[PDB]
Amino acid sequence: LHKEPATLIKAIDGDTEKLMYKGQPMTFRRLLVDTPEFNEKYGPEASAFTKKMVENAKKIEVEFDKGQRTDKYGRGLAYIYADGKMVNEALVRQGLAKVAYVYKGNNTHEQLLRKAEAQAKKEKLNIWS
Ligand SMILES: Cc1cn([C@H]2C[C@H](OP(=O)(O)O)[C@@H](COP(=O)(O)O)O2)c(=O)[nH]c1=O
Ligand SMILES: [Ca+2]
Repeated sequence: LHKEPATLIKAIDGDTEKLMYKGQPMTFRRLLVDTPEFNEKYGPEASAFTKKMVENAKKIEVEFDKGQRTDKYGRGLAYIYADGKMVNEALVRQGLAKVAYVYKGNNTHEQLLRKAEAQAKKEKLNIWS
Protein backbone atom coordinates (compact mmCIF):
# COMPACT_ATOMS: atom_id res chain seq x y z
CA LEU A 1 0.00 0.00 0.00
CA HIS A 2 1.15 3.60 -0.62
CA LYS A 3 0.49 6.90 1.14
CA GLU A 4 -0.69 9.76 -1.07
CA PRO A 5 -1.05 13.46 -0.22
CA ALA A 6 -4.26 15.15 0.64
CA THR A 7 -5.26 18.37 2.42
CA LEU A 8 -7.97 18.78 5.01
CA ILE A 9 -11.00 20.62 3.74
CA LYS A 10 -13.24 19.99 6.76
CA ALA A 11 -13.50 17.58 9.64
CA ILE A 12 -16.92 15.99 9.55
CA ASP A 13 -17.31 13.26 12.19
CA GLY A 14 -15.53 10.28 13.69
CA ASP A 15 -15.81 8.26 10.46
CA THR A 16 -15.35 10.90 7.75
CA GLU A 17 -13.58 14.02 6.61
CA LYS A 18 -13.74 16.21 3.53
CA LEU A 19 -10.28 16.08 1.96
CA MET A 20 -8.73 17.47 -1.23
CA TYR A 21 -7.30 14.52 -3.13
CA LYS A 22 -5.59 14.98 -6.53
CA GLY A 23 -6.98 18.54 -6.39
CA GLN A 24 -10.64 17.44 -6.06
CA PRO A 25 -12.85 17.63 -2.93
CA MET A 26 -14.04 14.23 -1.65
CA THR A 27 -15.60 12.76 1.47
CA PHE A 28 -13.36 10.02 2.82
CA ARG A 29 -14.78 7.22 4.97
CA ARG A 30 -12.22 5.49 7.20
CA LEU A 31 -11.64 1.82 6.36
CA LEU A 32 -12.29 -0.94 8.94
CA VAL A 33 -13.87 1.20 11.65
CA ASP A 34 -17.21 2.31 13.02
CA THR A 35 -17.54 5.28 15.38
CA PRO A 36 -20.83 5.98 17.28
CA GLU A 37 -23.18 8.51 15.67
CA PHE A 38 -23.13 12.02 17.23
CA ASN A 39 -26.35 11.36 19.20
CA GLU A 40 -25.00 8.10 20.60
CA LYS A 41 -22.67 7.62 23.54
CA TYR A 42 -19.04 8.55 22.77
CA GLY A 43 -20.24 9.85 19.35
CA PRO A 44 -19.30 13.49 20.16
CA GLU A 45 -15.99 12.35 21.69
CA ALA A 46 -15.09 10.30 18.56
CA SER A 47 -15.79 13.35 16.35
CA ALA A 48 -13.75 15.61 18.65
CA PHE A 49 -10.84 13.13 18.64
CA THR A 50 -10.64 12.90 14.84
CA LYS A 51 -11.20 16.65 14.45
CA LYS A 52 -8.23 17.51 16.65
CA MET A 53 -6.06 14.86 15.07
CA VAL A 54 -6.63 16.01 11.48
CA GLU A 55 -6.83 19.79 12.16
CA ASN A 56 -3.54 19.76 14.12
CA ALA A 57 -1.69 17.65 11.52
CA LYS A 58 0.87 19.41 9.34
CA LYS A 59 0.54 16.57 6.81
CA ILE A 60 -2.52 14.49 5.88
CA GLU A 61 -2.12 11.33 3.78
CA VAL A 62 -4.59 8.84 2.36
CA GLU A 63 -3.79 5.18 1.78
CA PHE A 64 -6.12 3.11 -0.38
CA ASP A 65 -6.27 -0.64 0.05
CA LYS A 66 -6.24 -3.22 -2.75
CA GLY A 67 -10.02 -3.26 -3.34
CA GLN A 68 -12.80 -0.71 -3.81
CA ARG A 69 -11.53 2.89 -3.49
CA THR A 70 -15.04 4.41 -3.37
CA ASP A 71 -18.23 3.18 -1.67
CA LYS A 72 -21.78 3.23 -3.03
CA TYR A 73 -22.20 6.82 -1.72
CA GLY A 74 -19.11 8.07 -3.65
CA ARG A 75 -17.02 8.31 -0.49
CA GLY A 76 -13.31 7.43 -0.77
CA LEU A 77 -12.37 4.40 1.34
CA ALA A 78 -8.93 4.78 2.87
CA TYR A 79 -6.63 4.69 5.82
CA ILE A 80 -6.09 8.30 6.89
CA TYR A 81 -2.78 9.43 8.40
CA ALA A 82 -2.05 12.58 10.36
CA ASP A 83 1.66 13.32 10.60
CA GLY A 84 2.32 9.61 9.96
CA LYS A 85 -0.16 8.33 12.60
CA MET A 86 -3.19 6.39 11.29
CA VAL A 87 -6.41 7.98 12.53
CA ASN A 88 -8.28 4.70 11.94
CA GLU A 89 -5.96 2.88 14.36
CA ALA A 90 -5.84 5.67 16.91
CA LEU A 91 -9.66 5.74 17.17
CA VAL A 92 -9.83 1.99 17.87
CA ARG A 93 -6.89 2.13 20.35
CA GLN A 94 -8.77 4.79 22.38
CA GLY A 95 -12.04 2.78 22.37
CA LEU A 96 -13.76 5.44 20.28
CA ALA A 97 -14.41 3.05 17.34
CA LYS A 98 -15.01 -0.65 16.81
CA VAL A 99 -13.37 -2.70 14.08
CA ALA A 100 -16.16 -3.06 11.52
CA TYR A 101 -16.97 -3.32 7.80
CA VAL A 102 -14.19 -5.78 7.13
CA TYR A 103 -14.55 -6.82 3.51
CA LYS A 104 -12.12 -9.13 1.66
CA GLY A 105 -9.55 -7.29 -0.45
CA ASN A 106 -9.91 -4.11 1.62
CA ASN A 107 -8.55 -5.49 4.90
CA THR A 108 -4.75 -5.02 4.82
CA HIS A 109 -4.73 -3.38 8.28
CA GLU A 110 -7.36 -5.63 9.90
CA GLN A 111 -5.05 -7.43 12.34
CA LEU A 112 -3.32 -4.19 13.38
CA LEU A 113 -6.72 -2.65 14.21
CA ARG A 114 -7.97 -5.78 16.04
CA LYS A 115 -4.84 -5.71 18.25
CA ALA A 116 -5.59 -2.07 19.03
CA GLU A 117 -9.21 -2.98 19.82
CA ALA A 118 -8.13 -5.81 22.12
CA GLN A 119 -5.93 -3.35 24.04
CA ALA A 120 -8.70 -0.71 24.34
CA LYS A 121 -11.06 -3.46 25.56
CA LYS A 122 -8.51 -4.76 28.08
CA GLU A 123 -8.12 -1.21 29.36
CA LYS A 124 -11.93 -0.76 29.48
CA LEU A 125 -11.53 2.48 27.42
CA ASN A 126 -14.59 4.60 26.47
CA ILE A 127 -16.96 2.30 24.50
CA TRP A 128 -15.47 -0.65 26.40
CA SER A 129 -15.97 0.91 29.86
C1 LIG B 1 -16.57 1.48 5.91
C2 LIG B 1 -17.37 1.05 4.70
C3 LIG B 1 -18.67 1.35 4.56
N1 LIG B 1 -19.41 1.04 3.45
C4 LIG B 1 -20.85 1.25 3.42
C5 LIG B 1 -21.53 0.05 4.05
C6 LIG B 1 -22.71 0.64 4.77
O1 LIG B 1 -23.84 0.61 3.87
P1 LIG B 1 -25.29 1.07 4.44
O2 LIG B 1 -25.33 2.61 4.41
O3 LIG B 1 -26.24 0.51 3.45
O4 LIG B 1 -25.55 0.58 5.85
C7 LIG B 1 -22.26 2.07 5.10
C8 LIG B 1 -21.76 2.32 6.50
O5 LIG B 1 -21.17 3.65 6.53
P2 LIG B 1 -21.43 4.59 7.80
O6 LIG B 1 -20.97 3.76 8.99
O7 LIG B 1 -20.63 5.85 7.50
O8 LIG B 1 -22.86 4.86 7.77
O9 LIG B 1 -21.21 2.39 4.19
C9 LIG B 1 -18.87 0.28 2.43
O10 LIG B 1 -19.53 -0.10 1.49
N2 LIG B 1 -17.52 0.00 2.56
C10 LIG B 1 -16.71 0.32 3.63
O11 LIG B 1 -15.53 -0.06 3.62
CA1 LIG C 1 -20.59 5.49 11.82
